[PDB]
Amino acid sequence: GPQPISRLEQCGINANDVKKLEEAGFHTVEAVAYAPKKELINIKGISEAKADKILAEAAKLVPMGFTTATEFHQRRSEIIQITTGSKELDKLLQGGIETGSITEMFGEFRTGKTQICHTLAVTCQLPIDRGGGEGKAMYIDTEGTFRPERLLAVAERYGLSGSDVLDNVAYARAFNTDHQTQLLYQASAMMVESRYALLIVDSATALYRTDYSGRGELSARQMHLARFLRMLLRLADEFGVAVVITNQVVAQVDPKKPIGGNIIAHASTTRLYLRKGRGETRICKIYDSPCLPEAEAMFAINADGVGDAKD
Amino acid sequence: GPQPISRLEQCGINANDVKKLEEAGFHTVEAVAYAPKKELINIKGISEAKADKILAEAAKLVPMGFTTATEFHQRRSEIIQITTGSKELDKLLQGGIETGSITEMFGEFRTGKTQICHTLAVTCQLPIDRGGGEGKAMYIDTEGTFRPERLLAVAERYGLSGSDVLDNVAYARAFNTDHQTQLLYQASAMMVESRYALLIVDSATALYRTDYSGRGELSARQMHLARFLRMLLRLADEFGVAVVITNQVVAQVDPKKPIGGNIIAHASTTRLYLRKGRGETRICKIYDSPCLPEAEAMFAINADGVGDAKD
Amino acid sequence: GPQPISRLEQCGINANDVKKLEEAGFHTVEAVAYAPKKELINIKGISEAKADKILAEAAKLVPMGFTTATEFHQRRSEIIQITTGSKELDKLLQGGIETGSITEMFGEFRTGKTQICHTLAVTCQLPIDRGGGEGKAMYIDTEGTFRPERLLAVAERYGLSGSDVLDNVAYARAFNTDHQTQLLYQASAMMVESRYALLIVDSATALYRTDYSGRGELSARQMHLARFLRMLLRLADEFGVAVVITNQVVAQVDPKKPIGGNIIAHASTTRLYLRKGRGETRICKIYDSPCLPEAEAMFAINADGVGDAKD
Amino acid sequence: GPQPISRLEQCGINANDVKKLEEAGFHTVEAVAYAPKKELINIKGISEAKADKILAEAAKLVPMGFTTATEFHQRRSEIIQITTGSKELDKLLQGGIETGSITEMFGEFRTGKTQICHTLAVTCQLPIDRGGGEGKAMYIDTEGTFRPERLLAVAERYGLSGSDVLDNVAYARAFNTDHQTQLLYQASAMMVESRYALLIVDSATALYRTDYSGRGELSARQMHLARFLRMLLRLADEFGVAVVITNQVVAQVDPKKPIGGNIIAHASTTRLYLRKGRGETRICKIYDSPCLPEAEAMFAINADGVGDAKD
Amino acid sequence: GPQPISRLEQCGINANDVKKLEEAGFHTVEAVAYAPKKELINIKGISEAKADKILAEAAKLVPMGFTTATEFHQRRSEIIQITTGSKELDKLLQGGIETGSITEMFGEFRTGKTQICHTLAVTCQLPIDRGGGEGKAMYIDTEGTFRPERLLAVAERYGLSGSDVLDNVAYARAFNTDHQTQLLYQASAMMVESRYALLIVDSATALYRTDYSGRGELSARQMHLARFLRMLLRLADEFGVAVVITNQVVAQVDPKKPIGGNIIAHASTTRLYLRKGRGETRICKIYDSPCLPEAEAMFAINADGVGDAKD
Amino acid sequence: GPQPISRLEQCGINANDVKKLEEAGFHTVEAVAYAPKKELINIKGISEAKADKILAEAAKLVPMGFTTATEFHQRRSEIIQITTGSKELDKLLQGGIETGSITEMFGEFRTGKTQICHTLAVTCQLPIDRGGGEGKAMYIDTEGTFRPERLLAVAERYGLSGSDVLDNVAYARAFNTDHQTQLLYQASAMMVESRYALLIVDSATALYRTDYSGRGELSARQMHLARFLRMLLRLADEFGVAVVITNQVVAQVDPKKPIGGNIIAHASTTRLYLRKGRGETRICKIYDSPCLPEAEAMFAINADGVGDAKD
DNA sequence: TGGAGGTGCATCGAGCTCGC
DNA sequence: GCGAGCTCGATGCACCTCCA
Ligand SMILES: Nc1ncnc2c1ncn2[C@@H]1O[C@H](COP(=O)(O)OP(=O)(O)OP(=O)(O)O)[C@@H](O)[C@H]1O
Ligand SMILES: Nc1ncnc2c1ncn2[C@@H]1O[C@H](COP(=O)(O)OP(=O)(O)OP(=O)(O)O)[C@@H](O)[C@H]1O
Ligand SMILES: Nc1ncnc2c1ncn2[C@@H]1O[C@H](COP(=O)(O)OP(=O)(O)OP(=O)(O)O)[C@@H](O)[C@H]1O
Ligand SMILES: Nc1ncnc2c1ncn2[C@@H]1O[C@H](COP(=O)(O)OP(=O)(O)OP(=O)(O)O)[C@@H](O)[C@H]1O
Ligand SMILES: [Ca+2]
Ligand SMILES: [Ca+2]
Ligand SMILES: [Ca+2]
Ligand SMILES: [Ca+2]
Ligand SMILES: [Ca+2]
Ligand SMILES: [Ca+2]
Ligand SMILES: [Ca+2]
Ligand SMILES: [Ca+2]
Ligand SMILES: [Ca+2]
Ligand SMILES: [Ca+2]
Ligand SMILES: [Ca+2]
Ligand SMILES: [Ca+2]
Repeated sequence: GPQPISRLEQCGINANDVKKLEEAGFHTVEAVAYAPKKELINIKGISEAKADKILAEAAKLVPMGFTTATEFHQRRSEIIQITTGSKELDKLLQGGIETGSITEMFGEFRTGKTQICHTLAVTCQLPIDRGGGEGKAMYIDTEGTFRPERLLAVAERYGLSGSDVLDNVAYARAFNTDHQTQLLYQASAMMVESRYALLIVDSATALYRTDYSGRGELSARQMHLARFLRMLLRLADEFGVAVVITNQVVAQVDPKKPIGGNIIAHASTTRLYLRKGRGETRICKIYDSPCLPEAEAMFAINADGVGDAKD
Repeated sequence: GPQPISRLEQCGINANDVKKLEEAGFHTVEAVAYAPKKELINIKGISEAKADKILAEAAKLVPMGFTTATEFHQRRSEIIQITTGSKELDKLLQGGIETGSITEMFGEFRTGKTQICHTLAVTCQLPIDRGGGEGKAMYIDTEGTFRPERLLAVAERYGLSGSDVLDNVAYARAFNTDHQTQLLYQASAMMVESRYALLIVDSATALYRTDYSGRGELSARQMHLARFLRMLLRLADEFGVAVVITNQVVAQVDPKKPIGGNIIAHASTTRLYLRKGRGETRICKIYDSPCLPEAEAMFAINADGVGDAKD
Repeated sequence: GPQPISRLEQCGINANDVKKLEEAGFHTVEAVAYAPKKELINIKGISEAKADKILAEAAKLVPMGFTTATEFHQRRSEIIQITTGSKELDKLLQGGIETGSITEMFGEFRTGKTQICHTLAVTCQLPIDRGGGEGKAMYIDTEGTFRPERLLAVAERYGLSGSDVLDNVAYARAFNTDHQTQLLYQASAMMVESRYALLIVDSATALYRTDYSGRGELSARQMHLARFLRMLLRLADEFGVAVVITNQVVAQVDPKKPIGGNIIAHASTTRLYLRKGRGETRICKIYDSPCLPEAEAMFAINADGVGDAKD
Repeated sequence: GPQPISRLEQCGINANDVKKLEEAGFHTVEAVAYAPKKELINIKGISEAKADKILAEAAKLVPMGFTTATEFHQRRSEIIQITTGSKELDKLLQGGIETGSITEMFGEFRTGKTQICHTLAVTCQLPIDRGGGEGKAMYIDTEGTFRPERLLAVAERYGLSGSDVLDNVAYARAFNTDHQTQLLYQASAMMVESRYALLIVDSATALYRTDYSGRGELSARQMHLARFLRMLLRLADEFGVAVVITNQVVAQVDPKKPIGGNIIAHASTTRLYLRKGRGETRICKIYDSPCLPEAEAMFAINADGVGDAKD
Repeated sequence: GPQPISRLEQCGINANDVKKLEEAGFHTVEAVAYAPKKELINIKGISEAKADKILAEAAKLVPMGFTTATEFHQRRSEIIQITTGSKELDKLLQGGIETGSITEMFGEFRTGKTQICHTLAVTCQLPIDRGGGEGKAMYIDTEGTFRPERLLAVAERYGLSGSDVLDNVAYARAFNTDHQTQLLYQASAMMVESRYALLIVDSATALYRTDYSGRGELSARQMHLARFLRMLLRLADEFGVAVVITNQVVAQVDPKKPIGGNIIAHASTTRLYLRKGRGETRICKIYDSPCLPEAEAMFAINADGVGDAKD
Repeated sequence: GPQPISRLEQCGINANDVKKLEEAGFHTVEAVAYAPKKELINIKGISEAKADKILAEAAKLVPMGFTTATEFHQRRSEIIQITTGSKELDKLLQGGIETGSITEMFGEFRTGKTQICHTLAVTCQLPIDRGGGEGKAMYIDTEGTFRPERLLAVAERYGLSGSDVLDNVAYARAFNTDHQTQLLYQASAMMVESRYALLIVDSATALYRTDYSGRGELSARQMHLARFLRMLLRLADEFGVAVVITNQVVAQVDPKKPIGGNIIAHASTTRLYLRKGRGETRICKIYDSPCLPEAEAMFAINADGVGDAKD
């Protein structure tokens, strides 16, 4: 997919400058074409004279102009949709989780956010014709609730070898919000060498709830969170992966809305509101989407991952 | 297990700065690697220049990058599971109370929350092959309901010398929520010198119900509680201990949910709902877990701690 | 026992600030050590700068850190247990009413709640070797059912001079729930000058049943009751007295549970359920306790207080 | 006895505010001292600032602190006990009906509840040395069964002038439960101008049996009844009158208990169970009391009120 | 006597609201003054704002406060007592059947309950000086045992024109318990236009014995019966009529008590127990009364109604 | 006479609901007007909303309000009285057996109860001017003692064609008490199509003596019997038939009273006590009646039914 | 530049004779 | 001249701030 940053050295850029770009987090020509002038001036060995030269060269390698809605409609027909393991959720999402966008799943506790992320971490490795993305999975966990035993159960359901499923899931544990963002720079490096199909941040806001406390730190909290969601969108456009983040809820005391404020509400393309039903059954509702009508669907958390209820 | 903070003085940090870290609550290199930039700037003799130097040095001592799910699945096979004294609860928990996570036990009065905490305080000292954790226990009591006589009864059941069992249980009585948190900083110091296997906070929310009263203080209450649960998670990752907190219930008037709100619901990895059965028998239900199916099991409070019912 | 608050003026606190503490209800160094930052900021002439200075000084006078369960087991062997006048209840309670905790006695009418409180008000003045507490008694009555003639009958049974027994029983009549709480601040002042062994609130919930009426006031009712039970626990830790509260019942229409809800159920360390037997005989059952098995015992209300049945 | 509310205008309260208190039912300084903050905020022209000022001023006029059981034992020796006309009932009650408390008389029909209330309405006017209370009587009838002809017969027995006996009995007929409570506010006004010794509510629960019907209204019924019994206790503490209420029975179908539930059982200090004997003779039994042993006594309904049986 | 409800429209109530009251069964100002807030909220076009306005206006038209027993003794001297046709029963009842109260007559079959009700239905039309009530009679029959031929025989005895006696007896046949109560609302309407002196319900409990069968319906039976007896008491206070109800007996198998339970025993002011003597002679006994001693009297059922025995 | 239930479909009721009423036993508008709300809720396809609509519509078709005793005296002059075949019994009953009421005939064996029922079954078919009812007869026999040969003998006495007399007597044999009641629902259906004048239940209590045995089943026995007698009264008001039931006797061992207890004694309007005289002559005595004096009369059982004795 | 759930209450209603 | 036991049903209640 994306073009390696080494193509800039052929097009008239010194390899010493390309090295300076890679240490700033740019491992692809697209990542440079998508960056403003500011993000290149901040690098040490890069001046404004080298910036326009770098951007001009990257601009003719990546198409960054106007195009017809007809052409864009053809490219969106080839977008992959990853099955959620539930036949009912796939009808609600009209195919499954969409790559190249940020999908947010929120709900109270035990609503299935970590279980959907575990099912997706396996179903993203299925062939395209089986509803997968035919790529690896990367799981950034911020709570310590990542259980490879759940992956092995989903892998048994689809007849995949559990040993190979675990080998194609990159796992990282974030311990603060700075580490959570620093993990994304390493994610860009890994998405260049091997093909990934899914990026999970579970949860994307849990650490923001305590690294920044009180209204006095509310602004800096939302600024840092907004930068985090921008690099996620960047990873989605750069590598065409599906970004699935998990969010937490808060009570309205004045009946539960997701945390993160307006930053995460605007940034998330699709938002899924998970609520508990009866027993193991749970209800997902389209809370926000550009193309999906507001509807509900009922799924279940079985011993083999997310699936459909028995009745 | 965890590496002492003194290893930073070898790696290029002034011992005067390490002293300043230890007075802020950092007694391990992991505790520094897991902390953001903010928590280090707040210390007096630490500037931003020393912060990145401190974090960079701690970052190469602790692995804080990506890894395969296969490697993580091997480390989770070595996790210890502490027996609850009941053969039925151990099947429900598929082994017992899991270290490195926060387990919440809630229920109405006399449901056995303090009795399970007393049984765990002894069974955490058993050898690994007997279902224990082979370490000391630390009991933070916020109600005054800690009874060493119950420990001696559990110790007689497992053939341990009651005099040595009491010597391996550190006990503290918290009197307010500020003291409850201040006790955790002393807990980190004690977990460095000797090996602990279990940390009990009974109850973790009782003092929040009255130190903060009314909706006008609801936000500050949940903020303080959220910070408390973060340092608990920190103690679990730093020292690999099992954190077992106890929670209280409230009636729904509109049939009893645990207090603490969404903060403690999201933070708790496993939640056990204890309800009363017949006589001395009581029923535990998996209320939340990443890997455990929602099921019930019946245990009993006998004269020798928590065990199985006679029938 | 407890250290007078005047010891803070020696340790570096201005006597004008100590005066401001005493008008807020703090008459002992322990009462200040046990209080959070919030309760000190609310006092007028106390700022945050004086708060940490006050708390730091009080923290080195009162041990508020960790200790071994062995040391705590020695201190609990010296705890006093006050005889209930009945040889059968003392076996059920394994000694009698325990000091330093809150014991709740509930039941329907005429079940003996006021009679046990009258027997305890005398037996708390016996020497330790006779089953007493060797201290005064304080009786907060909220119904007007305090009868010194019953004290004189219990005093004749134990050979005490009735004139001195009545002189060692402080009596107050509470008329509303605000007065009931305001009476506890005067109780702390009186527990400093002379040694008390027992504090009776009969009944602790009767006035809450009518000062707050309906579900619309249910929250404020339980908040006020919870604050009341916290200052009771404070009086028990500060002065090591036995707190014996009396509770009322309500019918389950859907066969009688105590009122007060989950607030008083969690707060009470020991709960005794009194029910009527035959004639003058009545049955007490351990309804909740950290160390006592659920069992029953039969006592009697004779002409000389609570005692054992004739058969 | 009680101090008029006009004493507050001398102590620093505006007479316009005192007027606002009197229209809320407060005609005595004691009635204000005994009221919580809530009952004063509900009055229109009273804010929280005026509330504490009103309560603080009333608090130094009425002793509302601790006292010795010795002092309380002296005040209870001066309590008046009103003769019931029967020499046998006076031995059972150890003197007669006690002022300052609520006495409940219940039984099936024709058991003598209305006849005892008629005898008491006359004997409460006797001099103290003859067993009376030396005050007027107030009779709140809720059934229409008040017969002044019975008062004239009791008056002839004690040699009192029947014309003056009827002049010292205030009579009111209540038609619903709201009217029954509204009558107590007028009772407080009348107890200030002239001295009363007895307040009769016959029957206190008859109208509750039909103004509130079914389990769906059971809660509101018991709430309203509980408020009624609180204002009765208030009238007993404020004016030191004897409150004698009459209650009805219900069959246990599963052998007759009084109606009203646990509300009236806890609130009543003394409960007398009247049952029919032979002919005109009837049996009273102490059903509940703080100081009276459970015993029985036989009385008779003669042509001159309640008296002793011929044999 | 009673004031028409139209007087409220003069005192500041909209005639549309008065119309809404009349369709709820309120045809008199007294009927509104005697009703609680609840009974007015249940009407459709009546809100709480209109309720207090309606009750306040009705409260100053009807005296509903305290009064002296002397004044009440004068009003009870003017109460009418209706002759029972028997000189012996009138001495037993000290005048006859008393208006403004509920008199219950019970006994086994053929004991004369329907015959006394037929004699009363005529004697209530006699002038006052002849022992009557000088008003019409209303006879609610629930058995079909109403015989105008018996009225004509009683009318011949007192020299009244039988054609006019039958014109002054309103007759209704009730077929179920709902119809029995619905008939009382029409009774209130008829008591406003013309003056009535007597209301007969024969029998008041016969239909309750079969519309509600078994213990499973016992509660609803007694609730419905209690509401019926309340509207009877209301008709007695509103219109000053004599309410004479008839009751049935049941055998004690463990020697015959009246049915209806404690509801009808408490509600009935006077209860007459009729038993069979010799031949046509029968014995009435005062079974319950506020002012009448328990005594017996012998009457007879002759060809001209209830009278005295020949010997 | 009675209006068919089909008139409700014209007045605004769905014919599907009318069908549901007819399967519950309601075949006439009167039967619905006479039923309470409860009896309509028990039907499946009938809700409370349809109940009031059904009852309101039936209420304006049947007059169910008050009326004058004069009007009721005219309707009772048109009541039919069926001759008993004996000139002496007709003078005792002042005309004969009265329609629209329940007449009970009891006595020991061979006293003529079954013979009077056979004579009535024929004389009820005579023209009105001959002392009959001009309608059919329905005979519910519970013993097997129905003999059409006795009807033919009575038919010969009155000159009726025996073949037509037997065609106008509907006969049913009841085998248990449930069947005895189930037969009455079919009786209501048959009374709608053709006009009946008499309903005989011989005997109404014989099967109750053995379907329910012992005191343990006494309550359920009397409940079932009471329901049976209510549907009989319903058939009498609905169709204006004469209900003649037969009862059995029991010895008083402590000289023979009828069985059935107080249920059948109250329910029966008229009770005839038959005793044996000399030879074929027997004596009937008015045992209970609203309008008939207690007197005796002598009749005879001849070869042609019940008649007068020869002397 | 959004953030944070809390808290139980209230009992009622009697019915049904049988067997020399 | 004396001994005999069994029977269940029902429901509705609201209010509470503060945060750099
Ligand atoms: N093997 C299993 N079989 C069935 N159900 C399971 C299994 N493992 C976990 N569950 C259930 O999955 C549910 C959802 O848990 P999950 O980890 O998805 O919660 P969550 O939404 O991430 O919550 P939180 O906010 O606490 O992190 C839990 O209720 C748990 O009982
Ligand atoms: N003058 C009198 N002489 C003797 N006995 C009388 C006299 N007046 C009333 N009694 C008796 O007093 C008894 C008790 O009646 P009372 O009014 O006290 O009943 P009660 O307990 O209030 O009943 P209820 O629940 O029906 O109101 C009755 O049995 C009545 O016969
Ligand atoms: N004209 C009359 N002359 C004499 N006695 C008569 C006359 N009419 C009726 N009686 C008698 O009146 C008595 C009482 O009958 P009544 O109708 O009053 O009974 P009851 O108490 O209502 O009975 P039940 O419970 O059956 O309805 C009967 O015994 C009857 O014989
Ligand atoms: N054809 C007849 N001629 C004369 N007498 C007859 C004739 N048939 C029957 N009897 C007499 O009629 C009398 C009454 O019998 P019946 O059937 O009426 O009794 P019963 O009261 O129903 O008795 P049981 O309680 O036994 O059923 C009997 O004594 C019988 O001898
Ligand atoms: Ca999770
Ligand atoms: Ca506990
Ligand atoms: Ca959780
Ligand atoms: Ca008490
Ligand atoms: Ca407790
Ligand atoms: Ca009475
Ligand atoms: Ca009481
Ligand atoms: Ca009758
Ligand atoms: Ca009565
Ligand atoms: Ca026979
Ligand atoms: Ca027969
Ligand atoms: Ca009858």
